[PDB]
Amino acid sequence: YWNINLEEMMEAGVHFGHGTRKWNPRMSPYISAKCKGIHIINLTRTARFLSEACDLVFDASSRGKQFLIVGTKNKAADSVARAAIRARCHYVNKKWLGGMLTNWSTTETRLHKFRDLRMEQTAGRLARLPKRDAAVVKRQLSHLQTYLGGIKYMTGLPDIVIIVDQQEEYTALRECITLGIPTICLIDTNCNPDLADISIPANDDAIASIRLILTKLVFAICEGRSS
Amino acid sequence: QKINPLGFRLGTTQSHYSLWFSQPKNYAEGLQEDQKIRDCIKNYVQKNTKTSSGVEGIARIEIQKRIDLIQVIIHMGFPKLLIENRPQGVEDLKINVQKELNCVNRKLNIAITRIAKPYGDPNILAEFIAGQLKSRVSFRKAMKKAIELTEQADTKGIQIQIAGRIDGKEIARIEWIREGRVPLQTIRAKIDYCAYTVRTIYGVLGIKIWIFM
Amino acid sequence: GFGSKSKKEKIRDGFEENVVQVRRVTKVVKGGKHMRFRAIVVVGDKKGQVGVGVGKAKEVVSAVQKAAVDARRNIITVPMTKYLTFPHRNEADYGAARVMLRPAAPGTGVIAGGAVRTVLEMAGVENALGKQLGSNNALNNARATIVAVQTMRQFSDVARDRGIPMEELWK
Amino acid sequence: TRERQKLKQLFEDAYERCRNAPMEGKAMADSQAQLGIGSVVTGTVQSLKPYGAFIDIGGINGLLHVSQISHDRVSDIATVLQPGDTLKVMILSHDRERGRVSLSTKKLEPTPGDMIRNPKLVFEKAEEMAQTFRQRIAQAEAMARADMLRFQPE
RNA sequence: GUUAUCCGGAAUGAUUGGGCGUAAAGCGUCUGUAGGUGGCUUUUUAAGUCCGCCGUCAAAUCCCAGGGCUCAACCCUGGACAG
RNA sequence: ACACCAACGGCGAAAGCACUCUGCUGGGCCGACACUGACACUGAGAGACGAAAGCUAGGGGAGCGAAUGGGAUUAGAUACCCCAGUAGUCCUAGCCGUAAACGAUGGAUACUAGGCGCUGUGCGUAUCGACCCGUGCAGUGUUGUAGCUAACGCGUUAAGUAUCCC
RNA sequence: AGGUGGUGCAUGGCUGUCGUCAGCUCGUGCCGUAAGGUGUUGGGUUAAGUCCCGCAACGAGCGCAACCCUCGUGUUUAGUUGC
Repeated sequence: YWNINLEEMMEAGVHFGHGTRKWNPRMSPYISAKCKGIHIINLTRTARFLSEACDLVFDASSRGKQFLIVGTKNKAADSVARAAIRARCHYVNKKWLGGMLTNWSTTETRLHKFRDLRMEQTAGRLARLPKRDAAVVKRQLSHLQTYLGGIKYMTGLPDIVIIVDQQEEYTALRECITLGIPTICLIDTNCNPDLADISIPANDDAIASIRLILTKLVFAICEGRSS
Repeated sequence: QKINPLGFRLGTTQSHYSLWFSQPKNYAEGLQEDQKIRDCIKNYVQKNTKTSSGVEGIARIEIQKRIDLIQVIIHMGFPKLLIENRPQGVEDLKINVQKELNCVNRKLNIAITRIAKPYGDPNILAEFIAGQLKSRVSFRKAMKKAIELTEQADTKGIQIQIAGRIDGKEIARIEWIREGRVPLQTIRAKIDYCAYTVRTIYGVLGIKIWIFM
Repeated sequence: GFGSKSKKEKIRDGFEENVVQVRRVTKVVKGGKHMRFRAIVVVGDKKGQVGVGVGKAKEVVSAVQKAAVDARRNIITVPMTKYLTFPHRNEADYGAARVMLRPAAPGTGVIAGGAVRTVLEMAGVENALGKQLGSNNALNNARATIVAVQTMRQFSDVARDRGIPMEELWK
Repeated sequence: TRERQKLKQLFEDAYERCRNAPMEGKAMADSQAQLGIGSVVTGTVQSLKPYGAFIDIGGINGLLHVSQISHDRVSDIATVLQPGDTLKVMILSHDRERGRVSLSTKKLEPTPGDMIRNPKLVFEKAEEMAQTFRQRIAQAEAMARADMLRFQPE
């Protein structure tokens, strides 16, 4: 069914939008009101597009796939990881590389090296070599730990990618549009509904609104695994 | 320009061939003897297999002198092609090699061994690209053919340089193709190379093959 | 590094390939003046499935097949309703190459300029006639036909779009 | 086969993106304190400046803004103001430059409401959602291992 | 086969079918005569416009269909869209 | 000739226009229906104005300064440098009618995201008064969506979409 | 047969030089219609494209360095023709 009451969003930071002279006017038949230097998002079409969002997420996992979620902002960094360890999904820790989806051959070989270095890190032969080799392995393992630590459990492309709002990850988003991979994401008051093909326009100033829509879709995916 | 690898690595990982230890005037005369042995073996197999069909590919001719007896090892890749089937190939080798060493009538054992994988040995592979390139086949078909022909037979890295006067030209070129690591500077790395000169009809070609193993 | 790429080349019965031009394009450096090969490969089955692709590399054949791998990720399908011809006439420019395509009777082999004719004889259409208005170029020409045959509509989807039930069509 | 599957996926999504768009519907010491981004506690104002109020919040640095403070109808005080006061603040923008947190009262916020069909079914699944939420939140331990045998992706 | 003449290609004189920031090209700017184009509603005549009918645009040519030369070229009989 | 004011500022059709004051006089913008009722746009040929240098006539002539003259640099220097310095520069009355007279973009109307500005007025808020916020228009500028473009870029002041006229 | 006859602008091999200067490219991806760029640019730091951070780039090859010889200090072992 996947409902959310209108009052649960209407109380929290959902209509609590963004700045009133920064609006990108492809929301001009969309945005409801404006108050005190902050936009007011129309919540009817918001919840309907979230109804559609959970229909098209739960249906896509009902076919049986693996989903992906991007996490980069450092305002919603660990909340995605909480929204991805229980939900079985593979996730971006803090920061993104341009090429992790489209140039995935070299990323795949980079996972050969990252898999071998985790195999050496577990095996206890790390203390054999002195501080030089241990320093190099800790540095490259730190950088791959920054990116590839959260997506070790993926081979191939996902079906639906859900991203940190719009700003920091136009890179990952445009790799998704080049690959054709459908994405269902969050929109601010001043961004594009036509980048992805369905997305969920709600402000992400609130951590609890991010925890709201992401927690909603986490139970959508886990009930997708419920089979 | 660049130093050649078999010269550069002689202290370690590459051993000499003419392995006999002597004194100065006797050093010059032993070098006489070595050069005439390599002449008789090379000219021998070139004649008695020029009448035969294919290429032989004799890579190394090691000459050793323990006692007054000379071990001669011949490292070709295709050793069944040589003999006249009882052993008479190596017997007639031993005849014509005995023809030019009998100052002191000391015995010599001509042996013959197999190359482990003949495509991976740059003198033999250089002879192959020499043979096909001496036939009217382009640089690209023959040279890529040598590359995939090599990588099916287990070689880490390879560099092929073919020198001037390719198929029809009056301006010399150099054309080199590399795959994998070929570190020419790393002294431990054990690169074996060959430098064969193809004597064509419209000129002279130069093939220089580096193999990193 | 398994060797010889026998299974991996995918013998290309599904897509037949041809070049349409291989121009040697060159850049100068401090050392001198060195060239690479830009080849334009148009891939496509005769089912109605084509696409261009450029490539450049210092070898000829790696530039051709590299342009092919760029090309076989760039495919449109041809709206070609009738007995292997076109629904209606079309014109669409790209850059400064304008291309007029016009459907033909079935007793007419494809008549166009070399790039347009190359992407149509690979497109499996048999009955067209396309004049080229503008450039002597081959890449923007062919890519202008590709844009000139994306935007082309059948009668069934225009009948579906307008909502009109059906008439005014012989077949 | 993989390419065809990808194409089919894309079609599904574009149709899923075809059905319902139609119809439907001072500061240096504070900077030193911010070694680490984590931990909210009750927002502490430790500087005040028109444009907003700057606010230590359990180890995290926040920014309340005027429009996001309580409206003041009282006789006397500087609007925005806050001096050393300790105020319950909700987590808003979380400013990206220097990694701050923004804080916002947000107002009365009365919004017009449109009636939605199936609320009978729509309350029931909201209840189900609340039950799933109560089952959620898990503080300690890390999944992982499940043992298995690792294999090359190729 | 070469040459000469003409058309094409040539959208390279452009109605179909081009251009004018920088490639050839916007007058130095402005007033205004002739002339060109022109807001909305209602009514009238029909000059333009459209439809019917009628007359004519010779015959030969071109197009269709038959027929004749052993076929074709060519000749002949009938018919007509355009305009 | 008019420093600071001088501003990516205001006005003019363009060229141009800045020390202040006065007189005569053009043009713009905004509001109310106060009036007429398409009187509109463009404009061949035509007419006017048109920086600077130039010329006729008469004044005036401090500075600057083609030509010229001397000194220097230089192989040489008719040139850059320096010292004198005539026409000219200014004004009256004319003639000349050209300039990178440039926004390198003829004019007019209608329509097509925004952000940040400035100038002029208009309404409402706020006070009852200067502010200050939004705005209705007109004009001027800067980034920029769509679209166009060979590209650079232009983008409500289009080089966009269309119509008209030269 | 012989050719130290010609052509080093028909060549191979070899070598010098810029210079032991720190670069030169490639694969995949992205940008541009395209030649091309991006990496290799920027902030530091090195003898070094050496290394670290940010970055539509991610990696890799040759380059640099090390492994090679010699001179440096000490240990173990062997003492003649040497002490």
